[PDB]
Amino acid sequence: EKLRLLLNDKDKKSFTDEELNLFLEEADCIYCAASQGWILKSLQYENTVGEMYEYKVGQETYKSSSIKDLVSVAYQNADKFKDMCTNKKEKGSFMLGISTEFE
Amino acid sequence: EKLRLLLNDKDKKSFTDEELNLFLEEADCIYCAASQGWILKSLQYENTVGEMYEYKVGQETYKSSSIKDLVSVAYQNADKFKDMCTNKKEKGSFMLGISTEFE
Amino acid sequence: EKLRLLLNDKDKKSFTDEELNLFLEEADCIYCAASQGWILKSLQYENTVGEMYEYKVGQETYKSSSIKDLVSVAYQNADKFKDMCTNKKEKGSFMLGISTEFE
Amino acid sequence: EKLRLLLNDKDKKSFTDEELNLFLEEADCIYCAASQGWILKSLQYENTVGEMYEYKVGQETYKSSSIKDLVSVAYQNADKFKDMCTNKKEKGSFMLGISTEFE
Amino acid sequence: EKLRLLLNDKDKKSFTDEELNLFLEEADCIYCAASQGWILKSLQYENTVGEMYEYKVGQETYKSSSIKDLVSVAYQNADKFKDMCTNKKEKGSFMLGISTEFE
Amino acid sequence: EKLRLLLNDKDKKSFTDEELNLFLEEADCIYCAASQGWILKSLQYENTVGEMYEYKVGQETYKSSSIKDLVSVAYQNADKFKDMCTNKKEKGSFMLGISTEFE
Amino acid sequence: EKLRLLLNDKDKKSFTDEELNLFLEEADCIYCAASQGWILKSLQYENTVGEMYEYKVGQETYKSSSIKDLVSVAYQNADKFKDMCTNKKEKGSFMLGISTEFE
Amino acid sequence: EKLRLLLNDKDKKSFTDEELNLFLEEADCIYCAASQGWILKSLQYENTVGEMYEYKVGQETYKSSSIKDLVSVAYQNADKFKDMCTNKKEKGSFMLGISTEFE
Amino acid sequence: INIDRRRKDIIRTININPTNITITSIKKTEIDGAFEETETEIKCVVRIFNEKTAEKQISSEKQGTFSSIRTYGMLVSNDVILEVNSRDSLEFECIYGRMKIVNIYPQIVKGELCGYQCSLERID
Amino acid sequence: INIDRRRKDIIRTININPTNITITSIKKTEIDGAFEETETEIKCVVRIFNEKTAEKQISSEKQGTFSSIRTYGMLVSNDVILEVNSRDSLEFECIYGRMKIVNIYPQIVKGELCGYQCSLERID
Repeated sequence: EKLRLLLNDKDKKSFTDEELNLFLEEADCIYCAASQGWILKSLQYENTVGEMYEYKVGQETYKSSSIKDLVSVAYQNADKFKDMCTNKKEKGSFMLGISTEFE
Repeated sequence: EKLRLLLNDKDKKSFTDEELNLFLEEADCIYCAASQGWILKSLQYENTVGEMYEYKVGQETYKSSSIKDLVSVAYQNADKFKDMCTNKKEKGSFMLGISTEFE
Repeated sequence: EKLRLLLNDKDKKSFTDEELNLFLEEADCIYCAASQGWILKSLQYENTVGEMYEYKVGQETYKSSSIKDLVSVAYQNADKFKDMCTNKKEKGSFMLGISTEFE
Repeated sequence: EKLRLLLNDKDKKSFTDEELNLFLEEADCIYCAASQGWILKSLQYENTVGEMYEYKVGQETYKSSSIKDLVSVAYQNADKFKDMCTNKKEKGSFMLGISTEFE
Repeated sequence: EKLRLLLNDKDKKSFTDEELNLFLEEADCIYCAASQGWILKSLQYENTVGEMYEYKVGQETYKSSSIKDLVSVAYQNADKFKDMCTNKKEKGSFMLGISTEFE
Repeated sequence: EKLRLLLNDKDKKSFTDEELNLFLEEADCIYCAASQGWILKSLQYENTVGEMYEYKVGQETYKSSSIKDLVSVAYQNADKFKDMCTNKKEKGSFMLGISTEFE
Repeated sequence: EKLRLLLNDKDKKSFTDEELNLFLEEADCIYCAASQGWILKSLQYENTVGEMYEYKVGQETYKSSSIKDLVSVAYQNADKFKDMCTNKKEKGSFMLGISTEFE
Repeated sequence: EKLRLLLNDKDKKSFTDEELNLFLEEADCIYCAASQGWILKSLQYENTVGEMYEYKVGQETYKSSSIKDLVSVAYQNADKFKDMCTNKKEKGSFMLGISTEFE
Repeated sequence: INIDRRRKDIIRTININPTNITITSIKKTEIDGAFEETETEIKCVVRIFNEKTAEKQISSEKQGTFSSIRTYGMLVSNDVILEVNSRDSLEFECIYGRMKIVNIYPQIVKGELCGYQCSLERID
Repeated sequence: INIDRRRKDIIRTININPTNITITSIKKTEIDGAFEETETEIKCVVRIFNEKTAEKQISSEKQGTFSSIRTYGMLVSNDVILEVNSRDSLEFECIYGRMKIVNIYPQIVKGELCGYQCSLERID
């Protein structure tokens, strides 16, 4: 199923069901939809990791990769999916005949 | 719906709906409006997170993403949406016939 | 309304409305005025961050991005608005006919 | 057995066989399927490791590899398998005869 | 008023209005005078901020922006105003007719 | 013996002899099989070091080289084995005669 | 007044009026004199900051920008004044007629 | 003795003396066998030194060279021996006579 | 620092690892030169964390025996006003021995309360 | 931090250098204003490590003599619930003098136990 394959190509339950259908409608090739969804997922990091990515309380210390690294990883996923779609639709070079009518 | 998809693209609950309608009216392509909205949302990080990127009080220590990183990521998102708009609107090369009347 | 849109573009409640009117008068295109206002806003960081951008008292510690960083971000905003104005007023290449009178 | 070899090229039990067979069907060359599966497994580091790459609790301190490093290594493995697929399918240059009928 | 706009371009309460009149007279274009005033204001950081960019006394610790960064930012502002002066006074290319008398 | 020599090349007692036979069948030249085995061995660093590469408990501290360094070393081994195979099968340039039948 | 204008172009309080007159008469253009005076002022940093630029006594700590940064800033001022003088005396390109006597 | 010189080229008991015979047999030039053996010795660092390059226990602290450094040095030694083999076997340029029979 | 930043940070940090806590307050009231104790019970959301590497003291005597350690801190939001004095106490029932709030650090921004950094004593 | 991350880390760290330990628990029960002690024996997998650079105290007197040191910590998984109070003790016999569990630090994630950080006292 295209929806299930797309939810395999991305994290399974971060997105609601209807926007997966929206992305499937927007692009017929599933990998283009995966790239779009990955960029949209990458937008999320401003909420969680943007406002706080490294905190220490008492002796408790926690560090997480900055927003730049995570969005870079998500963008890399998006670009890989886009290149995958291009290679899917790509076709090699061609030499063809040519002919014009004459009397 | 245009507005719901835009609020998905340009992250929700930072603008009220009237300026979103203005964004849609500015450009028919939704991704161009998304890029514009992403830039104008990037301008708002000076208030929402401020330049005070790290502070320690008592035993609390918090390190937020610096404003440069957040505005850079917002700009990158806007650039991605702009590139999506161009690729959607871009057509490939063309070879066409030419002819001039004579006598 | 042009003043409302400019106060949206140029971050609000730092310039009183008369200089905003001056900005709107200086250039017809609102984005050029926004770039100008952004540069003039970037000038303000002298007092806020040049005097002090990182201080610690007792166990209280506070860090803020240096003046160079914030003015760089504001300059990036100004340049984006300027490029937006240019793209708004830009037009593509042209091939036109030419003809000189002759006996 | 092709599935067993693919489960060696890509480590066990991050997926279930219901998609390993799908990847085998996707491309006849096992290495291409391995590259695809390696990218899809690279996607899973968002959950299995998470961004919280280092933390200290009590006297415990742990420094795991950042998610960017793990996805980079997975991408490198996928690239290696893709290059292996190409080299397996690659054929060297050729000089061949050409001839056109004539009377 | 030209003087008020210049004081907006180059912040108030530092210089007395006499040198502002001098800058206005030395260049009709206000942005040129703004660039000149910004350089001359950059010269004043050696007194207003001084070299002592960081100090700790008791439990107080203050880290001001270094003088090099401040003068660099002032120079950048002066350069921006100078480029504005050029672009305002700049004119595009021209192709014009040429003709010499002959018998 | 081919299996013992491969187990010498590819570091011993991490792969059972079944996949060693599989690699021997896959590639005629032993060094190509060694490169294959090294690339496949490099995947284990995910589990071994990716989830934890530097930890301190109490006064006990232990640091190990990150996953990136170890996978880089394994890749270097793989590339050396591959280049060794190519140089083994490499033959120098050639000048040969040419002759076409003619009446 | 040329002396007061030069003393505005320079930071004052470290040059008695005699050398100011010396600079004024050595170079007619005031900006060249300002550049010379700024270099001569830059020379002084070997005593104030070269001997000591960062010291801590007890809990009292004081850091100042190194001699290299300060002399760099002063050199930048000198170069800006010199370039200002050049642009003052600069004149655009010229196309002029040419004619030689003949009979 | 060839075996003794080779066991001088690689420090004794990282290999049993039997397989030195194999290394000698696979290449008559001793330095070629030395380079091969040095690569094979480089493979052994994962067991002899492991990844744990630094550790502290109690008051003991030991910082061994990382495995990447050791394998790099072993590779450099192998490259040096390979270059020695080539230079020993290399011969300079040549200009020779050419002649074809003719009637 | 803005008040909203501090509020968001405190609420987030509590929500990473919150525990519902039943604070019990015994406030001593001076009546005829002696104390009349009024017991009230208040509930709050709380995160508990180590702050000090201390050692468990023991105080056995003819009155009885109890051992207390000072390691654990505490971090609570603005939802309830707290106070600990000589005449006022706050305790709650953590599963691993009863906790007791020793000292309160009120986090204030521009004369406005936003949350209490707090310290505990795990009475065994 | 996810619970599985903490569980994997604790189990891995214990498995780098585990030791099988026979914890003996003597729990004092109040009976007629005195203690009746019930002895139970429980086994767990454990890693022992240094935590503090402390000095061996000595406490010789007419009751007897014994020397103890607080250097060693301890790290144990979730497999068994532990507790140490004034009325509850836990001991075990490492070959280099008897060990005694002084204080327990329960590592909790989102109100769920995952393992005990712990401190010891090597009673010679």
